[PDB]
Amino acid sequence: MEEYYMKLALDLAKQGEGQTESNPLVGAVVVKDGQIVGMGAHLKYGEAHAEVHAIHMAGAHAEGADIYVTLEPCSHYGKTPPCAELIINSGIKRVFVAMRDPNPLVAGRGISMMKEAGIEVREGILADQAERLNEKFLHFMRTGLPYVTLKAAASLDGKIATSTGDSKWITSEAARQDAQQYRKTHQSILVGVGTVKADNPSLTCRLPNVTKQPVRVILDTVLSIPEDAKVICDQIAPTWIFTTARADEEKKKRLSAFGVNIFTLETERIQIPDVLKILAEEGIMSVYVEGGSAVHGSFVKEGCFQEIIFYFAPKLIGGTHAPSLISGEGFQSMKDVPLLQFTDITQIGRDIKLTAKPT
Amino acid sequence: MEEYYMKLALDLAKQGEGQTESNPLVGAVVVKDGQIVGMGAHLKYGEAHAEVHAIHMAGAHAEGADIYVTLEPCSHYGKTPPCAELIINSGIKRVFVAMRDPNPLVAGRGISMMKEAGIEVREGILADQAERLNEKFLHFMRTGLPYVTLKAAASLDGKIATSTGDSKWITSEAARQDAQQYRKTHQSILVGVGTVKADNPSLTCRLPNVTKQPVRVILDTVLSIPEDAKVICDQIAPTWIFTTARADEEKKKRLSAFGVNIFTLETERIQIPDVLKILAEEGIMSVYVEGGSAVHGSFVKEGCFQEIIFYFAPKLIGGTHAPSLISGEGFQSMKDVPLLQFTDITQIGRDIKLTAKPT
Amino acid sequence: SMEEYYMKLALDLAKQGEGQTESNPLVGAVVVKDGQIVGMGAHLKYGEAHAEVHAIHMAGAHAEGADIYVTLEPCSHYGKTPPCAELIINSGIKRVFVAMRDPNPLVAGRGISMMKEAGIEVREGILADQAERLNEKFLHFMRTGLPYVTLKAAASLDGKIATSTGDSKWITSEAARQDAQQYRKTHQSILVGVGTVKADNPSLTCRLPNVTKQPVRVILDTVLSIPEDAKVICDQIAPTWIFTTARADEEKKKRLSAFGVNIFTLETERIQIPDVLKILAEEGIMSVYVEGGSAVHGSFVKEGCFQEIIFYFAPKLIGGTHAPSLISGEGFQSMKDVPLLQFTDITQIGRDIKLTAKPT
Amino acid sequence: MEEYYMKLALDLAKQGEGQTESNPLVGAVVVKDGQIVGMGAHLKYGEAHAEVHAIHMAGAHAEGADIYVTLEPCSHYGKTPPCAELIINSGIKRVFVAMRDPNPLVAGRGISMMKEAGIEVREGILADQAERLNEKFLHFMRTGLPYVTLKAAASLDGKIATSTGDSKWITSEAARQDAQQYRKTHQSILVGVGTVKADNPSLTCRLPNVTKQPVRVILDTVLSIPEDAKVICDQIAPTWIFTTARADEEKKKRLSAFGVNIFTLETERIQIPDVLKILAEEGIMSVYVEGGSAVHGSFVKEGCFQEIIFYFAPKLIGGTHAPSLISGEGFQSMKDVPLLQFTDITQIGRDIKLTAKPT
Ligand SMILES: NC(=O)C1=CN([C@@H]2O[C@H](COP(=O)(O)OP(=O)(O)OC[C@H]3O[C@@H](n4cnc5c(N)ncnc54)[C@H](OP(=O)(O)O)[C@@H]3O)[C@@H](O)[C@H]2O)C=CC1
Ligand SMILES: [Zn+2]
Ligand SMILES: [Zn+2]
Ligand SMILES: [Zn+2]
Ligand SMILES: [Zn+2]
Repeated sequence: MEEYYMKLALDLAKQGEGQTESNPLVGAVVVKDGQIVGMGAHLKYGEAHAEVHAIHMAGAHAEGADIYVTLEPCSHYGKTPPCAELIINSGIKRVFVAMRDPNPLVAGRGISMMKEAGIEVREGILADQAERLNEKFLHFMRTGLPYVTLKAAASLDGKIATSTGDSKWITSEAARQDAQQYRKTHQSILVGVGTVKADNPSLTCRLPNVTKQPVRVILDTVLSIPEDAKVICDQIAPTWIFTTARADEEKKKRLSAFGVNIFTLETERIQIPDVLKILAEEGIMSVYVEGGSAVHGSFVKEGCFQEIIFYFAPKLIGGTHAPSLISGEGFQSMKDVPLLQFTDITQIGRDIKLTAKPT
Repeated sequence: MEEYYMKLALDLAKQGEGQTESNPLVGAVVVKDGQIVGMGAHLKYGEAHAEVHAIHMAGAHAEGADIYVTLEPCSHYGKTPPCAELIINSGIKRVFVAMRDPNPLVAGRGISMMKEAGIEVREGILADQAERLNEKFLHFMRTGLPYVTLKAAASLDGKIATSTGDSKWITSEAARQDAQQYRKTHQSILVGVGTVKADNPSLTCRLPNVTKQPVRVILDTVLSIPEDAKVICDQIAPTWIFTTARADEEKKKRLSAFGVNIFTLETERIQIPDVLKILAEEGIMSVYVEGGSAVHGSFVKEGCFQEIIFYFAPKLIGGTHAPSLISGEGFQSMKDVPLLQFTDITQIGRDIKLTAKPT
Repeated sequence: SMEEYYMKLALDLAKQGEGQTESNPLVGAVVVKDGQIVGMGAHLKYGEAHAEVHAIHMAGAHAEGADIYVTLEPCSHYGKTPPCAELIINSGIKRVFVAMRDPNPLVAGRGISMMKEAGIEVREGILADQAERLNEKFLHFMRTGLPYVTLKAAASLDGKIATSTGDSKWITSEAARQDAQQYRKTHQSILVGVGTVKADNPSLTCRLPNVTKQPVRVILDTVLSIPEDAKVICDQIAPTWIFTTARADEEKKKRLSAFGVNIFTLETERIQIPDVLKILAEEGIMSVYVEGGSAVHGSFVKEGCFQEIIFYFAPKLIGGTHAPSLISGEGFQSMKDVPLLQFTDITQIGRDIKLTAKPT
Repeated sequence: MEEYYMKLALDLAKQGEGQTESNPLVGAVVVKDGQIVGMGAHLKYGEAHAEVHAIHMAGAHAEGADIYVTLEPCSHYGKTPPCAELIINSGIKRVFVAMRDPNPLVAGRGISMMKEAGIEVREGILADQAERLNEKFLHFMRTGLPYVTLKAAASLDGKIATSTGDSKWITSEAARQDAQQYRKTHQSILVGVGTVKADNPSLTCRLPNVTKQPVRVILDTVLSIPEDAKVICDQIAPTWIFTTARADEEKKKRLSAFGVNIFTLETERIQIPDVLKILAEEGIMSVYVEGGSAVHGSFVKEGCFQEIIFYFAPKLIGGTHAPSLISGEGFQSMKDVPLLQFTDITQIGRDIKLTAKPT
């Protein structure tokens, strides 16, 4: 029964998937005398939290009742009493948090606030699942870095283009559509100029209710990206480019007026850990790296990736000097190559979709 | 009920695999009055035919009986009467064929020879299953060339070794063990000398009962193979080298004394179509092409393969100088790269086997 | 199938009211504004807020121009607070997805009618079968004015309840006993004959974890020969309604009533099943779990008054004529007049096999 | 791979099912130098044995070869040489048995006869699969009593008729048709005169594929069976009657003249135990007891059934005077009713088919 009520809280929480933007999905269940009297979930960014809806729905049955919450109740004494306090004043006797605040700084303030009020607080009930709920979000608060997803579509022999650099549709139609989805679940999309220049890619999640365009990030060491690129122009979604001192001053103040946020790095070459640091500062909590063989390589030798997604089409491109899946410096020795782990294998159309994760 | 007996025949047929060599696997069942009176499969090479075994067993019950054969009964007059004529004499009144002879000048010949004696003949029953069974052989007999299977193991990102050639631990032990099956269903294992230089493998079948062993085929352009390589000294299996006129006649000597057979081609380079044709006139019908990013490339560029099987491990070898699955030429435009079709997506241990075929 | 997803969700939310509601049906609602799930609700406590109400509130302004999926046709009647249908009209909602209509044919379609007048597109159907299973009993009691009748028994593989002597110590496994106990939780009453009382002195209560308002213990007497001794009488754990005839003894009747036992006397010398179910139906009993009496089960099958059969067969053979079979009594003489049922479930609880079936 | 061969030998044996009738199911597979060259199965009663077939099919490959049998090689020295010999004469190195001949007397002779000829004898391989293959034969040979299967059809409330004896629509045509199958997997059908005097059956499996009608056995204490009954006049099959000294002499003759075997038991009442003993002494190894709630009673009361089948219908008959499934005495105390065990619960049409076995 304990875990039951918590499972429900989870299921409610999930209903708000893709509706909170940069807020954590959350659910809550108010049980009273062995009867569910209140249920709730964070449904829309900036609107009522999950503990609120539930409490309200439970009304007078809140007092002397329990309340299962997926994540630790809000505890800032901001512009309104916090959900941690709102739980207090409602007369709830026992609270069942699943997992604590992601922010090392706040973690516990909620549990404390309540516990010192006489509320019995139990933690960890199904916290194993109350973890999967918001991977990307929890990663960000725990590591201050965005959640990186590396994606690519390649031939069966790991070539993302032919000798000519021609990528005239390696993967099928169904593949694109699928891959598109990720452009909606990530705060940003990232590519290296080597792609940009040779594709003028839009990089705009063209899915259902977009209600928020992802930041388009380009990596350019000497800032050579042409001004006739849909990312430079078409002011659809934001466009940030990272570069070194090597960029032209005028071109920089130019495109900077066009809305393009140019970030300059004081290093010889652009260092991935540095751009993921910047981004986490500009509030981005996730990046969808899908650009260039070289960019995918720097991301690998660095270890800056949480997820790997490759689309493999029934076709052999071949060619020794044809761009391969991952480039970069690589790993000279096999004993130094880290061990990933296949997460999921699913066939999209005639193509195959392999997905893996670290350790 | 027709497919029950035709399926019994298919399972009997298979009880002789790898005991016929360049001959077809055939199963035969004689049903009398709703009762199985005789079973048979082609067991040894150059020995009794499945129809022979089954009809003898069937004895006098052969008369007024039926018989389900997985392949048009032998209809030529050699040392012994053909099986079709053998059917005709036993008094069988009905024959069920799964498929006609792969040879054009023989197909349907036995069928009519039988009809001709008042025998009612049906066909197609479990045609596909009957196809799959002698798949390689069928190809060989229809195309005149060996059935070619390409096989390689690479990290998830298609690399088959690092920038330094280090390829230790790319395929799990569970894998090698699986891939070892093809060393039992193919009449030859081929690799370039490069593979002999890099890993000096025995290329032998090391599965449980391993009666016979496949012919180890190495493509060594200028006979630079190392005279001390296992493939040249273990005597565990045959070894055939394919070289050009640039080889050393005195080395071919030293090597022939070892039991290896050295084919000397006339072209400057080595054409896969060339060796493939010789392997066939030699009775070799199936070829399992293992190592050789370049070798695989030739077989592919020449379109000389029937099945691709790649093992992918949850690892990422970076590498701007790393060897990918297929090297060499390579198609210049996507509008030319041939479309394959995944036939199976099996997960082996923490690894993953992808197998696909052309067209 | 995005519609069905939202309706499936609604259904799921409704199941959560499985406990508190008593008579009131389980209902789930979900409001969606521009592909987003703005509000969720369900009927959680008898006499309190209806499903639609909760979800519509939690939706706020989003309600305006949204769609709402309800597992049952919305309120249409006017009494204390505004009817859920009127609430939907007023909230903005441009379209409703109703799974099934109201059971009481006196109301059936009244809500749908109303919302339609207000220009709300009403799409009926989505997952009706499911919405039907959610209140299988409630609906029956509503569409037929009679309780839901579940008959349960446990016999030997050859259909016996005891041996030639009456022994029956180990006829059905403990796993079976327990599995059969869950129904005591899903019914509003348990029916049993007098024989079973005077022969087992049963508690006919629910021991399964988490119980609220014990079911009504209903005993079919005749000449009121039930022992004042104990259990259904002294055991003051749950209500006990005894049905008697004229033969009953006056003194004894008001003696049992001196406790809290309710007594119903009929004007016939043979407790007729249909009469009992009707009295129960009137008294507000939407469901009966008749496990008692070999004969008790007989009346219920002859009169044809049962919507579910649950027979537990142990892997034992008792045999012997004169051994008490499953259903004693009148039965059916000619075969032509034997009703055909339908096996709805074949499970295996421990050593025994639990067979269940329902009418044509 | 020693279990492969035995498992294979098992399948081949199953191909003889319901053809060997009185004989058991054996499967002989001869292997040499790592490859099958022999396969056989007992296909027809009074004909070649599983070994005989695999030998001759192995010929000279039998010299210094193995051979797997499912049942201890025959030793009945007579008309031809005991298979024990063919195994030695053919020059067989090793021999494998899955189990020993269940026949008390010859439950060693075969294993030995070759064992002393010097051949290594490994036995017990896949003995459970080889046990299930001849569940009925095994029983008979071990206990000296036939395999007894009881069958009955009834309403869900355990009735076999209405209070007025009506029983027109109990089990659907599916269950009745399923019921038939047994009629051919048994050597005889047991039923009491009541059944004859009641339904005057033909007691023959109508299903077209029978070249050996089962023995019709009637238990009739005082010989009151109708003289013009199908079971006597239609002489489509053998008809055995078990009666007592109360049987009217003249009538015994009248019936026996019709070619009906009358066994007059020496007791006053028919004892299933005696009847069974007598039946085995005549060849019958199996018996399928249908009719007789009275007869079933006996068989149960004596504990003379290795298996029982009950077909239930989705109907409630009811009736304090309606005939129960098992009639007669029955067990007086629950601490005395044997415990069976459910073996299969497969539905047939609207009916359900319950099957359980002893201890
Ligand atoms: N099928 C698929 O999944 C995809 C295929 N492609 C195709 O594959 C190929 C991939 O492009 P590729 O040329 O390898 O290059 P990339 O798109 O990875 O761009 C590489 C360039 O970006 C800059 N860059 C990359 N990594 C870093 C780093 N770590 N730090 C600083 N700067 C960095 C450098 O710019 P500079 O040196 O100029 O300063 C470098 O030359 C193309 O032919 C493209 O068309 C592209 C995307 C997806
Ligand atoms: Zn909060
Ligand atoms: Zn032939
Ligand atoms: Zn309502
Ligand atoms: Zn034998």
